[PDB]
Amino acid sequence: QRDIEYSGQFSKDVKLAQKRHKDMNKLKYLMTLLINNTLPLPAVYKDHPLQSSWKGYRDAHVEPDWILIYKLTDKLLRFERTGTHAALFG
Amino acid sequence: QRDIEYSGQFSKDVKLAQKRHKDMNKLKYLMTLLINNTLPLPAVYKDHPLQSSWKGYRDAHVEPDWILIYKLTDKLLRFERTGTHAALFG
Amino acid sequence: AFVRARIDEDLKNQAADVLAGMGLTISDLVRITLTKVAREKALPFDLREPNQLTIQSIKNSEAGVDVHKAKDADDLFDKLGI
Amino acid sequence: ANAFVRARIDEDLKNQAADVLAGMGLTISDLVRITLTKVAREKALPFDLREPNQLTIQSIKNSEAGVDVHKAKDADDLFDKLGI
Repeated sequence: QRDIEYSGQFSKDVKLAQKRHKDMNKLKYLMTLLINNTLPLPAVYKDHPLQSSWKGYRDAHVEPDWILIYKLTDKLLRFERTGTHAALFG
Repeated sequence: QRDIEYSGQFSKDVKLAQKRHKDMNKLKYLMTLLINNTLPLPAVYKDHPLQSSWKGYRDAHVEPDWILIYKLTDKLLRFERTGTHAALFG
Repeated sequence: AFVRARIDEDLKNQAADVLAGMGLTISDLVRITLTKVAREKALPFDLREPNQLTIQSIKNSEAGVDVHKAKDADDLFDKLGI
Repeated sequence: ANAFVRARIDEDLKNQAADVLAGMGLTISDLVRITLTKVAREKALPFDLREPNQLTIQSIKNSEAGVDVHKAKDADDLFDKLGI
C-alpha cells in the first residue's frame, strides 16, 4: 500500500474549490482511485506526467479545466495541488 | 523478458529511413532501451501513449520529427511504424 | 474566415523555422491545434509549465515543508474537510 | 517587433474552438501565442495533435489480427532481420 500525503497548498486549493461549489465528489472519486492503486485510470482523466524537472509528478483532469497534480512513487502518493489551468500553469 | 515483434509496415518504414540517410544509431539505441526494459525511457525521448483507441500503443521521439510507434504490454514489445509526423499522422 | 493574432516577431520567426523543418506553416499548426481543441473540448497537454505557486508548493513539499500525512481515504477526506 | 499570425479557417470550427477556449478564460489569439511559444522554446510540436493516419491505423489493425507480424530473438537478430 502507498503512503498517503497532501501538501498545505493542496488543502488550500481544496477549500477554494469547495468555496466555489465545485462537485467535490468528482475529485474524491479520482483520489480514491489513486489511493486504491486502481491504475491506470479511466481514460476521461487524461492522466499524464507533469512536465517539470521533478520526476514522479503527474497531472489528471477531474474536468477539462479542473486539474489534479499529484506525485506518485512506488511507496508514496502525495496530493500536491488542484485547480484550473490558469491557477496551476497560468 | 518481453517477446519481440515488428510489423511489415515497420520493415518498410525502416528501409525508407535508411534510404533517406537518417541516423539509424539513434533509432537502434532507442529500440535497445525498449528491449532491455529500461523503463521509463529517458526524458529526451518524450515518450507518451499514442493518441488512439488502440491500447498499449506508445509514441517516442528519436528526433523532433522522427517518431517510433510501438506496442508495449507485460509480455510483448512490437515495433509498429516509424517516420516523420507527415508519414505517420499526416 | 480567418484567425488573427498579434505576436512577437522573433517568436513568430522561430516557430516558423521549426515548422518549416516539418513542411508546415504557422497557419497549418493553427488549424490543426484549433481542430483538436474544438473536437476534444479541451486543451492539448503541457502547453504551459507549472506556475510560480505550483513550483513553490513542489519545492516546499520536496523539502518536507507543509507536508501532511493521512492513514486512509476516510482520514484524508476528514482532514481536508470534504 | 510585433507581427501578426493570420490563418485561414472554417468559420464554424473557429466559433466552436472560441467557445471551448472562452470557457477557460482564453481567446483564440491566446492559444495561438501559447502554442507558438511552446513550439519555439522546445523546437518540437505539442503531443497528440493528430490521430494516426490511415496507413498507421491499417498497420495497427493488421498487427492486432496477427497479420504480417514478424518475431525476433533479441536486438542483434532484430537488427539483422531489419537490415540495419
